[PDB]
Amino acid sequence: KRNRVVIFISGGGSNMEALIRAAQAPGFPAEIVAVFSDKAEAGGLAKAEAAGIATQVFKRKDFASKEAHEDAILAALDVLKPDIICLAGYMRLLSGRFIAPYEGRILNIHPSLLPLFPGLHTHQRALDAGMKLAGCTVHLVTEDEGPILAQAAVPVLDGDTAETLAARVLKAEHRLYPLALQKFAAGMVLSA
Amino acid sequence: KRNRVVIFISGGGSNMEALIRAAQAPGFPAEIVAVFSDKAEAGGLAKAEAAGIATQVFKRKDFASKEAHEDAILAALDVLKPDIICLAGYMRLLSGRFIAPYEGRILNIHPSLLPLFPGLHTHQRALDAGMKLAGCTVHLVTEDEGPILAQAAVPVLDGDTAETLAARVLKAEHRLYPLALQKFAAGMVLSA
Ligand SMILES: [Cl-]
Ligand SMILES: [Cl-]
Repeated sequence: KRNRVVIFISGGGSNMEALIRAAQAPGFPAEIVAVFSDKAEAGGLAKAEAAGIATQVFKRKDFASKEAHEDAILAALDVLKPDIICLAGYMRLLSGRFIAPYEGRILNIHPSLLPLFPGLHTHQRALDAGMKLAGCTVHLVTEDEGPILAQAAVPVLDGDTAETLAARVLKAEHRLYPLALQKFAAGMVLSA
Repeated sequence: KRNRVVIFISGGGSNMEALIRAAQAPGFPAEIVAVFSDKAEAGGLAKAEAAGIATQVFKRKDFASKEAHEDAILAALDVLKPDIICLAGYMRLLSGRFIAPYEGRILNIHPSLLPLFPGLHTHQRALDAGMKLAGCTVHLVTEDEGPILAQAAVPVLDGDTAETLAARVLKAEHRLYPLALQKFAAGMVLSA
């Protein structure tokens, strides 16, 4: 029996779609049972629907408080019985209270080499620090910053912008998230 | 005409020896003209001598002040006419005054992914932060921390110690320093 995964998104769902694609393979140890979003306009939803994955939207504005919003989400999760929850560009902070029932089972991808640049603008920040490598991190989300599960590095090239660098790191995220999920559920880069 | 390089060491000279080895190749754009040490017991000296490189020791204890020590070193450098100075485990801080005549021409290797862990115990620190990649950085030394020139990353494996990790990063340093010197003088790693 494969691990049941629910992916959360708020935007275009690039990493969500990478997870859905990797999970189609024979013997992959997880299946994607739903994609949840806090935004109806999130481009990832249409992508999930086209690949035949159930989708659910819970808008914050539709509840009287953040707790009522997390409560609706938890009740909805419970009917799906996920084993693993993957955040893939979800833009809301999870309370400790939300995390508790899924302690140790919530993963997140972040486009820096944590603990560097744990907040926003990670690619510009790498360029501003003059770094020659950058990358991404999958970690557990904890009751900021649970245990790192996996990391990937790519070169920063002469002449990169935040946009060119982000696009390269994103190829790496597409490969890293499935690998971390595979490891969870079941040489060197030189830049000069 | 090749770039003339003087390497500084205080210890066994592993990276010094990597630079000396890379420079033997036809068409390599640098030659190693001397190795300087602040310690007569530095194991790198014997290695330099066996490869036919002139060596010089200036002990701090033999001068009345740090300035007189840097003064002797600068005068000695001047007779060798280096174009590039490489620090390879040299354990003394260079004053701005020492750096000025070689501004932009002094390189250093550090066994972390700067700006992470810029001081000591870099491998233990990476393990304590739970990182899955670690590596090394060649940077310019400035009148801590000049512009990064090159970086390399290697995986941190399940079960690494500071010692196993240091040894892996050291293979990467051996490859990184020559590459940075080559660039100066003239895809991705996933870990889960
Ligand atoms: Cl950015
Ligand atoms: Cl260490």
